[PDB]
Amino acid sequence: EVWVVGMGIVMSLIVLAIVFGNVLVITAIAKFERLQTVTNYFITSLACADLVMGLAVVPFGAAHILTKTWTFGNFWCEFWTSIDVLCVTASIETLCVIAVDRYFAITSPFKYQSLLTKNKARVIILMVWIVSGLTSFLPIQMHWYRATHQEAINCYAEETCCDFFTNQAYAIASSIVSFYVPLVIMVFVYSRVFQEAKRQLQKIDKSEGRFEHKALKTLGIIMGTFTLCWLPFFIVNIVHVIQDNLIRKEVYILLNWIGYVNSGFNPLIYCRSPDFRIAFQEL
Amino acid sequence: ELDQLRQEAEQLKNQIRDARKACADATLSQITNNIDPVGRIQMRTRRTLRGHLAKIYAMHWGTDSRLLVSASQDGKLIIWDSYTTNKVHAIPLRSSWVMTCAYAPSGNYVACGGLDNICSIYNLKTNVRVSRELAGHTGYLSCCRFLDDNQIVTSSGDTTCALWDIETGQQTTTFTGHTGDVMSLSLAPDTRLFVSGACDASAKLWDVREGMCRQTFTGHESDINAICFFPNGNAFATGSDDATCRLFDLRADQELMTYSHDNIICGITSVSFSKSGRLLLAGYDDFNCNVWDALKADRAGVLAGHDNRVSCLGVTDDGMAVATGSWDSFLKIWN
Amino acid sequence: ASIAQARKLVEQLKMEANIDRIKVSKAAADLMAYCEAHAKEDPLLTPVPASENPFR
Amino acid sequence: DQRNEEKAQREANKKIEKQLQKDKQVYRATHRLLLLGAGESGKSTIVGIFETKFQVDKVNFHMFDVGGQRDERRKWIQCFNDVTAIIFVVASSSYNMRLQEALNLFKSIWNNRWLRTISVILFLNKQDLLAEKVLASKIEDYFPEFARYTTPEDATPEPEDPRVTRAKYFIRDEFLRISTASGDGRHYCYPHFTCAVDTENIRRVFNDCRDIIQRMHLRQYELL
Ligand SMILES: Nc1nc2c(ncn2[C@@H]2O[C@H](COP(=O)(O)OP(=O)(O)OP(=O)(O)O)[C@@H](O)[C@H]2O)c(=O)[nH]1
Ligand SMILES: CN[C@@H]1CCc2c(ccc(O)c2O)[C@H]1O
Repeated sequence: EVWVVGMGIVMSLIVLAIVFGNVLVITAIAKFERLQTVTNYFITSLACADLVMGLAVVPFGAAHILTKTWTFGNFWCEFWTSIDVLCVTASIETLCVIAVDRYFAITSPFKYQSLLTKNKARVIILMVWIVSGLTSFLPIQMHWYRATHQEAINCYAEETCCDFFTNQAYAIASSIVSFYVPLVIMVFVYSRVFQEAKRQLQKIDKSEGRFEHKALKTLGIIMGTFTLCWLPFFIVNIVHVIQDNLIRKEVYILLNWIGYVNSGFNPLIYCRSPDFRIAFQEL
Repeated sequence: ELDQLRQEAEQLKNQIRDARKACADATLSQITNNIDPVGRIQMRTRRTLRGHLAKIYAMHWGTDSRLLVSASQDGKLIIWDSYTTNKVHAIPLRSSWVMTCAYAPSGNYVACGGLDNICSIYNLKTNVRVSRELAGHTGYLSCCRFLDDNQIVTSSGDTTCALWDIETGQQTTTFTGHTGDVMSLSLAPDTRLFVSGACDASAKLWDVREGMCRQTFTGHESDINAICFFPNGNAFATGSDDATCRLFDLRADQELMTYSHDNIICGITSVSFSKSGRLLLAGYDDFNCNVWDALKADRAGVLAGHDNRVSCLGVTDDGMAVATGSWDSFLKIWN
Repeated sequence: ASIAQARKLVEQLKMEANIDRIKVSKAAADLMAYCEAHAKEDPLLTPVPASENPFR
Repeated sequence: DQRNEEKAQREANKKIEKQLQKDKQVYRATHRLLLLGAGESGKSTIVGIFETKFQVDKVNFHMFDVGGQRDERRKWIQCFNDVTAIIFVVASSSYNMRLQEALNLFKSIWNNRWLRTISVILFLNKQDLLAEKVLASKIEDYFPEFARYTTPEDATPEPEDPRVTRAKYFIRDEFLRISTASGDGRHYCYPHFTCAVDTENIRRVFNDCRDIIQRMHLRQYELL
């Protein structure tokens, strides 16, 4: 059971950390009335989404891939697929909203307080969540996404297999809604932020010269991990459906699993402020 | 001749110092050692008050241990009700910069003065409305207290203290003699004598009736930021910027105890006694509050939980609860 | 001028020097006697019954 | 009966809360700045406490004066730790008549514990009359050698003898030498050349304050 022995800790290790990196963040946010701010509500929503994803879909997927047999009902399997899609598509628009908020804060400093209020944050969060849900429950509870070929029909007929088989149109709508659209906005936002930071540094250098790695590192640690984690999945998802007999199931599930670990790096990336670390040290 | 006067001054000052030293029979610590210690005291927050926009500067309890007033940097007075933790009044101000609060013994008037050289008085029972305003100081006010329902005593930054009259609005007795700024004052229960601590490391005791200084104390080494008066009426404890609280004595005319810990080098901003006179509660700049012991100089509890520094303190008339005012725009009621 | 201010202080110190002083032992004894006598009605020092506290 | 009395007590809390909520936005919108300077520096002409209000491009500024009194030891500074920016007004006209006191005051303000985070904006008022003093008493006669000082080429001479420009540059660098050491990157100093002839100096104040806020926000998110 050498393969079996290994995956068991590794699947096991990922589940504990993801809940651990979620429950600690949420309890640190809730316990202290200082950490709370408009710029913390989005982080709270992202932490909640990561927590529910890591507490719902990871163990079920690990059990399905290890046992090689789905012992639950077809309806529960469809629910598992829908909740996985919901969490995946809700753990990206939150990052996009965070980027937009940072862009407004940096580029327009005077009107930042008036533009954003505690009432508008709830509206934005609800809008993001409902947009994510309209492509997770509405098209999955009904049969709009079903394939046509014989293998898919046979698998849906049987009550022992759960393999994601989908029509060509759904693949390009869900991928566009979830990944491609929330990428260009973030790229433009970070380009403008970097331009502003460079302008400020050039301004100060001329004024106080005689008497940057930091920005590059800060932008890299934010962009590189995200693009490395979520780029290959959202290109294989479209190339495997545009044409067949190109991508095997093993690489597909491997990329799907490698995309899941991104939700655990958010606590170590978006909570590096000293005020955030003070709560961690206290607890 | 100035030189002659200075030599005469040394001769007198030296005479006094020797006279004061001759009466030091035994230190108060020496006699008080067989008293059973109080022990560790732990107090938990009961109520939390919110609604201010900026930091809180001062507060003053009511005469019935029910209502309390407080002024914030934004320039608003809020009269709370700790039993039902709800606001009652919200008084706008002409000037945003304020530093003082007061409450009448009859619970009818509230006064507050700030950076401007103006002291204002409001009438709570009648809508809120300015009744009288007092002017004549050339420096910022620092502390005001109602001696009665018809006269107020205040201390400004002009190294002076005055006892105003409400009906006429003019000074009736002016106290002089200090060198640096005056920072705080307190009134004795009989409303006969009051003390004040200046910035020249000197605390003086005045007389309300006659209007002249009586005694001087010079035990500290830096500025004095707070002062409190013992319930008995024969003692008073101060607070300086060198993390030291000293308990003087009016009859003996010298200090008796000094409280200091080697692990703190911060300042002190608020000092108050309890009803029994056994516990001395003080506030620091280390984001928390401390509890001392008057007769043993032994710490018996640490009060923490404030996001910013503590700049206010108060104890109810019946000794039921203690409240702290901080810069985090939050009030707490401890018990 | 400054001489006048010195006279004003020169007179003041002398007045604050002709007072009667009591031994520290008697003052300390009175202080501790008062503190011990009124140590049975302080809610802060002695925890009162739970039903008595209005805040509870 | 008791229920009736309490219910009204509920009504009073609600009305006040509605007003505090209404006033919170007004409080948060405004930006405040302190004006400080030595005597005879022209602060009064430029403007006890005199609070002045003005609007520039839908931005609210509340300029709170400090007042005038001989106070070597200042204790009201703790009350001004939330100020967005501190205006400093100093005059170079007093160099032979004295700036050194103003420089000492600036050094004392910069190193204050309660003012570690707040930046300082400096105005070189009375610069118009400096030309007459410099050209037909000289700075080089003083212990700091004006003659030995090498005029930097970075400064652009506005439309023009070199002596007055060199004197202005040296006096300007005198304050920056003090300021740059203790800044540590948390707060900076903004030099500027001003005079009563300048019809609008607000544009300069606006550009300085916006840059201050932008730099503070950039430093908050670990980008600078
Ligand atoms: N020659 C000249 N005089 C000026 C200029 N700007 C202001 N002054 C004058 O300089 C003098 C000093 O400034 P004031 O406005 O009097 O300042 P102040 O009275 O010391 O101000 P406070 O410190 O608030 O008391 C005034 O008489 C101004 O009119 C200028 O550009 N040129
Ligand atoms: C089982 N995991 C699924 C598989 C494919 C897929 C996901 C998420 C969003 C999509 O638009 C998809 O097409 C993944 O969460």
